[PDB]
Amino acid sequence: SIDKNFWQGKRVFVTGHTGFKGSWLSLWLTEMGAIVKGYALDAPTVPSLFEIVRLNDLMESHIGDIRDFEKLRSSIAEFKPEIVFHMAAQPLVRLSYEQPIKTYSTNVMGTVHLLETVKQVGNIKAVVNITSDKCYDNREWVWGYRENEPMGGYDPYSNSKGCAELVASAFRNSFFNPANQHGVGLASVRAGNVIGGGDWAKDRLIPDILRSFENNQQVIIRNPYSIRPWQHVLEPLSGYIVVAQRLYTEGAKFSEGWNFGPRDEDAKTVEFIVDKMVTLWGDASWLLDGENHPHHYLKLDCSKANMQLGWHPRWGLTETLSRIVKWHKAWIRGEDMLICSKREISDYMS
Amino acid sequence: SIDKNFWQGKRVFVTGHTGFKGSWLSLWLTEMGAIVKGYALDAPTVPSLFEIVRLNDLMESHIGDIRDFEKLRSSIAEFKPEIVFHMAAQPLVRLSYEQPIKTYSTNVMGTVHLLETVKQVGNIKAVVNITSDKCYDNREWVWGYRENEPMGGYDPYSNSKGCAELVASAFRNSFFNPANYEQHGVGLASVRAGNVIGGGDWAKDRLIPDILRSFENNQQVIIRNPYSIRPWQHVLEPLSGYIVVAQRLYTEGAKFSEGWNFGPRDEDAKTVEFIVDKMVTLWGDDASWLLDPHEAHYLKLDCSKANMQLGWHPRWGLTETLSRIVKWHKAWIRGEDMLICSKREISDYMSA
Amino acid sequence: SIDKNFWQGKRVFVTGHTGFKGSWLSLWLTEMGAIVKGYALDAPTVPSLFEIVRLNDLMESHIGDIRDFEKLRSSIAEFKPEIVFHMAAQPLVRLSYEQPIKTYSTNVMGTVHLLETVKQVGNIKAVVNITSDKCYDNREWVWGYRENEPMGGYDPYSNSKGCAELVASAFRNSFFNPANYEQHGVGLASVRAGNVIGGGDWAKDRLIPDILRSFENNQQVIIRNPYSIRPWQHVLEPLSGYIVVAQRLYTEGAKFSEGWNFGPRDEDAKTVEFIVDKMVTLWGDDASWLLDPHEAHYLKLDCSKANMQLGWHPRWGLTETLSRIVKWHKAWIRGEDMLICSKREISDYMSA
Amino acid sequence: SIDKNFWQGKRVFVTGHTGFKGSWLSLWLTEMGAIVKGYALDAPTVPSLFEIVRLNDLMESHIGDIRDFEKLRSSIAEFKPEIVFHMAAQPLVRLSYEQPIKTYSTNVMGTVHLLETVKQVGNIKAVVNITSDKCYDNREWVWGYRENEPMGGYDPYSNSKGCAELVASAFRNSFFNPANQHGVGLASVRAGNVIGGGDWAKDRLIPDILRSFENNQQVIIRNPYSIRPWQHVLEPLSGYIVVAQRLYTEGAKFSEGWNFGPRDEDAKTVEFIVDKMVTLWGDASWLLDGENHPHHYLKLDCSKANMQLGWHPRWGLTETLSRIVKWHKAWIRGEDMLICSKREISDYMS
Ligand SMILES: Nc1ncnc2c1ncn2[C@@H]1O[C@H](COP(=O)(O)OP(=O)(O)OC[C@H]2O[C@@H](O)[C@H](O)[C@@H]2O)[C@@H](O)[C@H]1O
Ligand SMILES: Nc1ncnc2c1ncn2[C@@H]1O[C@H](COP(=O)(O)OP(=O)(O)OC[C@H]2O[C@@H](O)[C@H](O)[C@@H]2O)[C@@H](O)[C@H]1O
Ligand SMILES: Nc1ncnc2c1ncn2[C@@H]1O[C@H](COP(=O)(O)OP(=O)(O)OC[C@H]2O[C@@H](O)[C@H](O)[C@@H]2O)[C@@H](O)[C@H]1O
Ligand SMILES: Nc1ncnc2c1ncn2[C@@H]1O[C@H](COP(=O)(O)OP(=O)(O)OC[C@H]2O[C@@H](O)[C@H](O)[C@@H]2O)[C@@H](O)[C@H]1O
Ligand SMILES: Nc1ccn([C@@H]2O[C@H](COP(=O)(O)OP(=O)(O)O[C@H]3OC[C@@H](O)[C@H](O)[C@H]3O)[C@@H](O)[C@H]2O)c(=O)n1
Ligand SMILES: Nc1ccn([C@@H]2O[C@H](COP(=O)(O)OP(=O)(O)O[C@H]3OC[C@@H](O)[C@H](O)[C@H]3O)[C@@H](O)[C@H]2O)c(=O)n1
Repeated sequence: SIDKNFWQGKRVFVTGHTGFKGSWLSLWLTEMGAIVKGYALDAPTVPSLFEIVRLNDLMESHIGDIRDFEKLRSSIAEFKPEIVFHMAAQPLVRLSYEQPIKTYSTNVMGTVHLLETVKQVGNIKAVVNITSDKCYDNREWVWGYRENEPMGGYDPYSNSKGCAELVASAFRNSFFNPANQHGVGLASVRAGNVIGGGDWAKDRLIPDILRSFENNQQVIIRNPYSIRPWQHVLEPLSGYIVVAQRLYTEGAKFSEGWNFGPRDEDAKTVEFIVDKMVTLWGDASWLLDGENHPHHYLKLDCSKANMQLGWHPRWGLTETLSRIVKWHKAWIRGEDMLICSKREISDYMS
Repeated sequence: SIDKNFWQGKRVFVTGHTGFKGSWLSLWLTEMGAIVKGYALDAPTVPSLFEIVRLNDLMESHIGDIRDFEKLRSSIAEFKPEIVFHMAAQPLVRLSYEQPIKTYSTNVMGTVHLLETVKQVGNIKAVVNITSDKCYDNREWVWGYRENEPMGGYDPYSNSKGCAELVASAFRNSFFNPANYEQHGVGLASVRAGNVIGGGDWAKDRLIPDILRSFENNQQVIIRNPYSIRPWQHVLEPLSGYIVVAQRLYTEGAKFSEGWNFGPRDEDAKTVEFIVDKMVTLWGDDASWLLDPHEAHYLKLDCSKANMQLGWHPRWGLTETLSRIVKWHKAWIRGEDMLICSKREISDYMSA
Repeated sequence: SIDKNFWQGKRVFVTGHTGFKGSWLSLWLTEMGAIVKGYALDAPTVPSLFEIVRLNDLMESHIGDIRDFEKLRSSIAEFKPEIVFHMAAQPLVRLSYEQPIKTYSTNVMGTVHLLETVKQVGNIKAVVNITSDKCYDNREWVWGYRENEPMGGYDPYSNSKGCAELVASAFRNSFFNPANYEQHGVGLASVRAGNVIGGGDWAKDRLIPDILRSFENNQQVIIRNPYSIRPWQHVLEPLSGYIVVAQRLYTEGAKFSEGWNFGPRDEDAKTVEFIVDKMVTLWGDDASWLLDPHEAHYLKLDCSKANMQLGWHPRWGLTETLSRIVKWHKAWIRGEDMLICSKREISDYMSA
Repeated sequence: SIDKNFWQGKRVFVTGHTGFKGSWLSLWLTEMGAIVKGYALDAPTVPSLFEIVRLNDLMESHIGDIRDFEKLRSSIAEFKPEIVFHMAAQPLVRLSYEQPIKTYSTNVMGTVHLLETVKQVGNIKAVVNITSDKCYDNREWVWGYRENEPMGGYDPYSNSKGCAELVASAFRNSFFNPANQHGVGLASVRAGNVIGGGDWAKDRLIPDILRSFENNQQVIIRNPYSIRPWQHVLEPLSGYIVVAQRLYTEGAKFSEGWNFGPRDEDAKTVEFIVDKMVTLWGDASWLLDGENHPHHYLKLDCSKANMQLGWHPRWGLTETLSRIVKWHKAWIRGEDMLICSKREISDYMS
């Protein structure tokens, strides 16, 4: 499914390469022989996987704002990629509330900017627009969303993603009609609850837990019974890649929306998770706070990807966790993270 | 019904007051005793109703860009309105195809700005967000859309309205939540009108203006899609709907803080051809038309919610409406007093 | 439009011809020159229009049960009709609650029988399956249902129609497939009408009959649900729709072999109260009403498909309709010649 | 999830007990201590699991037609069950075409008959109405149906099931409103592609294959690439039981529709299946015919059951198959099938 030779030598432009996912993706792709260029603001964190693995060496990197159409246009045109991965985004919900303007301009205008650039420039066979599992109108039900369902979003962040999804659709219809020449294939990819090593995001369950353990402090669990479709970073990333390959060779036929996610079977509680974590950590412990600990959850239906891309996730919760834990320790102990990160990909690739 | 007394003295801020809808609204509103402050770019066209009726002299007209947050916020801040009508937009289809970015920035970020501005300023009781009949994902089918259907849009303009709809519901949810109404005091409604036609519209590529211009200049009008259908309606119709909701939001914010369609009666949802044929007839004196980028074929709106829930109904019929547009255009032509004609239409409507 | 010439000489088999709808249909049909054979149980009520207009003497009326397959099949077989209207049913709500089994057997198996009979007999060109406006899952909302919405039904009657709808589409799919049209030659449509009201209906618990009976006997009519809404329409309205489709199915079976709603214009979908108030007025002479098992509150039908696709539109308004029912009832009362009055209404409608 | 003690001593009335599923269910339930009564026509086949395991000994059995309301009413009233499983049905699609009247009267009128009886009689806490995965309006898509989707069915059999589903709904609304006393809890259960030992149905993939092998003849595979949500007979049956328990103790809250099915992950091709079969058989072989062998499939979304009943399937395709094969051999060799059948349940129960 993931063809190395395919990647070998491809001029790939990725927006938002300095962040978590962008860095894992850029790595992989370079690991594979692709000629990458990144366009983003400086690493969103400290530490930052981007830096930790010294990616500016392995790839061309442009620091810039998605909101500068011209600069953005320029940067791409100079490059002439053939493949584009769009991931620059203001990703926090929390923030989304304080900074709605920022969220929207970044998330919606940036998307518009990007597709319009791709449009004006020309010579792009494949664009993979990264949105979110939150783009969907939230019915607060037990069911996993299908790609044909309505967009929305309750908070600014989620809502911004539903808009980005509308944008990609209109761009596709207006400018890259599959039904017709331009040679541009455009897919919007949806996924969430992404976990792995290199995630220095603040107020994130995994990161937290790890910081906690690392600093020997015990963890306060706010809601033990909460369930999420937790998935290793590489899982969705593989979907994106494959999708990119398909868009490339097959075009139009895959120019559409696509959900990436774990098996329902693989859904664990926060409590379960922290427990495993603990065990996994060794050294590690946690506590239940005084808030309300309530007993449905947002999920995606992956039938279309399984079925039409033959895509399937590879690691089970436990494995992923351990791999997460192991990668953290390595880091902490001063191991070469580029290498370990590399093996991580390698392993997933088997 | 519209309440002239409710309007008296009200501080009303209207974005996009320089346009077709804006001008008619501002005129209506000032005529009712309201204190209106507009914020838009210079008149979209020439001629322009704004200019034609000298509205600038009957209101506080401020020239500015919706994309300039800071400037927008200030404008609002200094006036402290109690009511707001957000109508500024790049409202054209074919153009949106040519200028995608300006369309989205204007329509989308402009809405965000306006709503963020409303949030920061405070003491605003009612917010009426004007979107479009094009916000709905178009299934190209025989049925009028319901408020509960999915947002979308094929072209950048349609799609930008779809996004504007999403934006308002997220602001509503996160910041003007009916739950915490007492905490914010904000009523916010998204209003979706049909295809407004009336005397005083110079917009490019629109049907009636197109028609009026050709007729005027003893030329035949060029028809691109004779069998398309739109929810045709006198410009004053949805305006009445907008006004009514503002009234209701003023006192029962929580309750009417949602989406509303304002369109004609189903029988008024005719084809392009029908209109042009009628218009030819209405004009007379040689009038003729002639047959010639993705546009929707069918577009209808189901208005049972406003009918039942707001108890709002349309006043004029398509034919009556066409007749009135003609009369208006000609009067203008003969150099009649348009402010006076325009005032007359509002009054007649109020009587209808 | 209805085609009197198309009708002439046609062998038409009508199940449930003894009823209200049936009688009006049979009358219409024979009046057009058609050769009608009915198959139903004895008149549903007394009085009965069937009896009142002596239809039995103007057609081949056969008394039989839809649940008796063999008997039904035979009846059809011996007549070899070219057209079929399936209207036999236990059509009442409250009753269905009391008699669930008879309701389902009649409505469901009766449809199966009829369709299986049509299959075995052959040479039938058009089949018009009358279901009900109650076939749709009722979401209790402001919107008229579209042909493409889900079937359901809360009570046994509603639900039996939902099942009757499913049955016809499965027969269509499996046995009268548009694909193999040339192989079977069968056109089959499911028609969903509104709430028919007209002179000549004695059905139990129905509104207008209820009203007419009380008025008649200088008593007040007892109203159970004043604010409910139904798609009120003169009985001749949907009939026209049924007739029109049969015409079309006759020659373009494949093409019109689907579901169709036949209802009034949206403005005619008023409440119970409105009707009774109007009726009081129409009747006069002391007329009054008085306020008093699960029934739907709101029920409307979206008819854009028939409007656009069959080009069918309703002729009379609710008020006109109410007026005509009154006139009819009274004439009857004074001992006027009902066949003649009834013939007159059909003619007037044909003129409308 | 399946409580033995619960079952112990329950007066349970099952319609369609002589057939495949009815016999497995009746067994289990008796295995568990329930006092069962069956109401059905004579065994639909030869051999017949019903006979093979000598069920008339283990349970009360009434031979009768579902279409005789009175008799049916009588039979239940005499019994006073507290739990009712409704499974009498004309189950063949093939037949459904030749015998539409039969199918409908049986499938729809029988259902009406049954619910009305339950109604008139009284004293039934739980009714489990067995429909089919085919009750749904078939959208010919990749997605698994949700319980809230529209009913229909293309052929008479499928369509008959969509009607039965409408019937149960109306009965529930009209007569057993959850929202209100009567103490009747009514669930409609949907499932299909049910496989296992004891299935003597003609023109059924598994049965066939087994007959074939058994008679040393080689098998002709019409469509190798076809995919179905194949599941061991006991899988759905467990759902039914549990559902029954819930309806019983909790009532109304579970008075609704429910889908039972396998994990998507567990979807195999006919070819795959026959291969495994072969291997599994030993002795065994097959051939591809001359028809068209084409490359979406009807499936159900089981989120509601997983989530709200905590229900999950237990055996994987392979296992099920083997168990199928093993049970067949046992039979053939003259082993006591009641016993083996018994162990089958026992095993599933672990
Ligand atoms: N205005 C901007 N211009 C350019 N790049 C930007 C801008 N704002 C943010 N970015 C870049 O976007 C990335 C954000 O990365 P993270 O905070 O690590 O978030 P990540 O988990 O990578 O999220 C990427 C985005 O796509 C979805 O996968 C995800 O949910 C999120 O919304 C970084 O490359 C960051 O510099
Ligand atoms: N960036 C901008 N900043 C401020 N005002 C703007 C901007 N872009 C457009 N406007 C203002 O928007 C108005 C547009 O008016 P018209 O072109 O006449 O369009 P109209 O038919 O009045 O549309 C009014 C409103 O109703 C909706 O149907 C339509 O989308 C628009 O939102 C004018 O006052 C114009 O200056
Ligand atoms: N088992 C039966 N066998 C044969 N005919 C039957 C049977 N049950 C009822 N009928 C016939 O059905 C007809 C019912 O007529 P009405 O009670 O007057 O009802 P009407 O208002 O005419 O309904 C006609 C049709 O339109 C639908 O709205 C309604 O459900 C029915 O299908 C009568 O001719 C009656 O004898
Ligand atoms: N008219 C009838 N009256 C009574 N019982 C009947 C009647 N017709 C069929 N049955 C009984 O129904 C059962 C049919 O069993 P099978 O042919 O083995 O089919 P099975 O796989 O058990 O299917 C049961 C039914 O429910 C669903 O699970 C399934 O898809 C099928 O429609 C037997 O008990 C049979 O005697
Ligand atoms: N010469 C011409 C002109 C027009 N036409 C056809 O008439 C119809 C109406 O088009 P317009 O008047 O431009 O209105 P729009 O419906 O695009 O959007 C309008 O109504 C909805 C609002 O939201 C939007 O802002 C406003 O521009 C279309 O099918 C168009 O192709 C034709 O066939 N020949
Ligand atoms: N005294 C009375 C009588 C009636 N009503 C109300 O008037 C409405 C109309 O009821 P009915 O005339 O009985 O018509 P139905 O709509 O039940 O079905 C009818 O129309 C649809 C057809 O399919 C069906 O066969 C036919 O019976 C209901 O809300 C009823 O409760 C009231 O408030 N007081």
